[PDB]
Amino acid sequence: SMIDDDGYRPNVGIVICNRQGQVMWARRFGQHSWQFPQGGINPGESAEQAMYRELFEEVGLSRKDVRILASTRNWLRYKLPKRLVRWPVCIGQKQKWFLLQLVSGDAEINMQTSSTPEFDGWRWVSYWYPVRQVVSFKRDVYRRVMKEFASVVMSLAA
Ligand SMILES: O=c1ccn([C@@H]2O[C@H](COP(=O)(O)OP(=O)(O)OP(=O)(O)O)[C@@H](O)[C@H]2O)c(=O)[nH]1
Ligand SMILES: O=c1ccn([C@@H]2O[C@H](COP(=O)(O)OP(=O)(O)OP(=O)(O)O)[C@@H](O)[C@H]2O)c(=O)[nH]1
Repeated sequence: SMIDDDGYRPNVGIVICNRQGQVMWARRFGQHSWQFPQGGINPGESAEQAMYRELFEEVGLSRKDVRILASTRNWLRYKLPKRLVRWPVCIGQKQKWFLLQLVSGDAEINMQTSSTPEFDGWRWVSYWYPVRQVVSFKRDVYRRVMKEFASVVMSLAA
């Protein structure tokens, strides 16, 4: 996307859950690190629109395959490690996060459709597992996101 005047790129992140207290966890393409889906917001896109485009392009899913259960209100920001900034200069991302319930079958997910996929593939993990597993500079964002979505996902699991 296009960087704001503080140097942050607008982005959306997706927490997809099932009814078993689990969330969809995906391996970064060609790496050993894992994360939730996230993608940039293009000019002329709302955050919800950008979320559905990421959902289709990197997870293979339709609006019809999910239901939106929650979203974060205002931006959550993280800064890139200084060594990973590339010289507007982008120093990090500002993110809007969505909680989706998967209602179609697991087999509807297709993460291989892009010529350079965001992900190799995915698995179900326990709800809080992402917070300690994501790369360290995203941990503060992930903690706040999972703390905000926790009550909804746990209700589904009861
Ligand atoms: O299916 C898997 C499981 C784990 N991994 C990779 O293995 C790494 C370690 O995997 P884990 O952190 O899940 O388990 P652990 O037994 O090593 O540690 P504890 O939490 O139980 O103390 C993870 O951080 C991930 O990079 C995979 O790539 N795929
Ligand atoms: O687990 C991780 C995640 C990210 N990184 C490193 O941090 C950099 C920024 O990682 P980001 O997740 O902020 O963005 P991205 O480059 O993967 O792509 P977009 O969401 O912007 O479309 C990545 O390019 C990678 O080098 C890691 O080393 N490990």
